[PDB]
Amino acid sequence: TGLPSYDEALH
Amino acid sequence: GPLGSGEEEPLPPRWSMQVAPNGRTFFIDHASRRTTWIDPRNGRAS
Repeated sequence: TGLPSYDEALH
Repeated sequence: GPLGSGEEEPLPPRWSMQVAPNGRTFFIDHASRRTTWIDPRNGRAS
């Protein structure tokens, strides 16, 4: 699936 | 962000856009701190 919930995609 | 980057439909009041490892880009929701595969600016899968 994927879709990094607001928590991972914040680099 | 005219001129300086930003060559697409501006993200709504509380949204962003970042590419995931899955292979496709998603839409981050600032309103509730989340993400989705479908863009809110229109309502179609990235």
